[PDB]
Amino acid sequence: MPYNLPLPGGVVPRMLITILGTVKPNANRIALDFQRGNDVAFHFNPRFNENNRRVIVCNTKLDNNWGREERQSVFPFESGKPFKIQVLVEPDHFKVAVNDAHLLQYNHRVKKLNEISKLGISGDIDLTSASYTMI
Ligand SMILES: CC(=O)N[C@H]1[C@@H](O[C@H](C)[C@H](N)C(=O)O)O[C@H](CO)[C@H](O)[C@@H]1O[C@@H]1O[C@H](CO)[C@H](O)[C@H](O)[C@H]1O
Repeated sequence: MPYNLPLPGGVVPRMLITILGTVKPNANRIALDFQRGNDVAFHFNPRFNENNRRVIVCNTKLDNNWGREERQSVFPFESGKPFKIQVLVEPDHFKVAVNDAHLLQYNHRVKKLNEISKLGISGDIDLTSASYTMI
């Protein structure tokens, strides 16, 4: 998949990003990439088949190098099924919920949240909407 949600002003606490769509049939991967220039502040990557195991891989890329992965086995996504991803920005971490249920937390590694200018949305999904607001 290919699509970029511009975040004018960058990421900031109290910001809530909502992603609505439907996972494609025979899906293999999904990915949300919060970017800061060439760096990837927060990579959210559900993998549907890694050695016959489903897993959500989260990481950060700094100076073209991926860091220590943070893996989550709770996997709420289903091929062909609609989904909702919510990312709430906190001063210390990104809080992710899927289908209204808390899923995981990713501590900030990239500290200048204001430089996080956009969110790339890709993978095997049919995007309905990608938006944000404060709460
Ligand atoms: C293709 C692939 O999924 N590679 C993953 C694998 O990389 C090892 C070192 C090797 N290149 C291989 O698999 O043949 O394992 C590493 C973790 O040890 C990683 O999952 C590789 O996938 C990459 O993961 C990062 C996030 O950590 C990004 O999602 C990259 O897009 C992805 O290729």
